[PDB]
Amino acid sequence: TNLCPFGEVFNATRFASVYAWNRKRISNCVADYSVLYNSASFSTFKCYGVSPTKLNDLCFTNVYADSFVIRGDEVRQIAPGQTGKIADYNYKLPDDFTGCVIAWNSNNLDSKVGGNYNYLYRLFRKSNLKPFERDISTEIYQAGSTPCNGVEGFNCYFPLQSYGFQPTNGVGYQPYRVVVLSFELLHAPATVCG
Amino acid sequence: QVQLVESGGGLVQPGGSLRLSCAASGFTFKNADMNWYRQVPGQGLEWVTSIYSDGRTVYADSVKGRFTVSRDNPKSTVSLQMNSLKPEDTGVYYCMAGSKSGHELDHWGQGTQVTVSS
Ligand SMILES: *[C@@H]1O[C@H](CO)[C@@H](O[C@@H]2O[C@H](CO)[C@@H](O)[C@H](O)[C@H]2NC(C)=O)[C@H](O)[C@H]1NC(C)=O
Repeated sequence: TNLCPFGEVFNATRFASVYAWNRKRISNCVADYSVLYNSASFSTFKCYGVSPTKLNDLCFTNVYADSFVIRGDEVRQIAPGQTGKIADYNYKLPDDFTGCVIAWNSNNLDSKVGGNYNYLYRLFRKSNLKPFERDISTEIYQAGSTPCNGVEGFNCYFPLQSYGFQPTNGVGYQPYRVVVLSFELLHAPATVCG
Repeated sequence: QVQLVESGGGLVQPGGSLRLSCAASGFTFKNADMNWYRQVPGQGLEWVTSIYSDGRTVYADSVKGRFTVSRDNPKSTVSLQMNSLKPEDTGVYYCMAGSKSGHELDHWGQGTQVTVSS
């Protein structure tokens, strides 16, 4: 019964927005990645630094599970060295990233008629994010040389933005649930095997 | 210039009632979706409720039966009747209008602080 809670992340009910992604650290348990492949519901299942076929035979110090929701057009930006609104302003992975990137379509769950305004994404930011940096600031972005004084208007836009997922949208704009597993290896003993 | 003017924050004891208002100017209000979000200092925005142009109202399960959204289309006003408040409802509330026009952006309000504690 010492199994790592995989269902608590993938089979979760709510998924955070990409600008305020949710991270759950997993340690001291048995990680069975074989049941992950036995689902076939994932559109993207790519790993970096390790081979996904040779998984379930490794050990790591800590395992961080970052879960959020973006659209299919932006799933390509969940990779080291990528650019775009998601990779620069919302969730940036390091170049020396050693983990796996899992994603699957959730149109029947994260999309309602008229627009699912529950999910947001940062659109404007004065600079890009660092690896594993989260920016939840709602400061009014100054688009031009005109100041804003915390009030929206001309050249002053709200930093966040909603997706408005609809079931009738294109496949690129439909919502996709992403779970980025980070495998940390330090000089400390490992706690996640199995 | 699209503007959203928020109003109706303030301090309230656990169990009080509030009525936040959103003043919309610069677009067709009768054909726009209006949404409410609250942000506790330290966390991201949480979707509170929404009311579409169809008049359909959708509420989060955390405020089910306690909040209510109004839509005064001639006045172009979004009213959020916040009733039976709890300390967990403390935070800055935002009303935003968005979408329907493609190359547009969701316009947001300036926010109103709401505090509930004793
Ligand atoms: C999320 O829950 C589903 C079921 O609600 C799990 O899917 C498997 O489904 C098969 C066939 O219906 C069952 O025989 C298995 O018992 C289910 N569980 C397995 C294989 O672990 C799904 O695995 C769950 N997701 C996670 C990450 O545990």
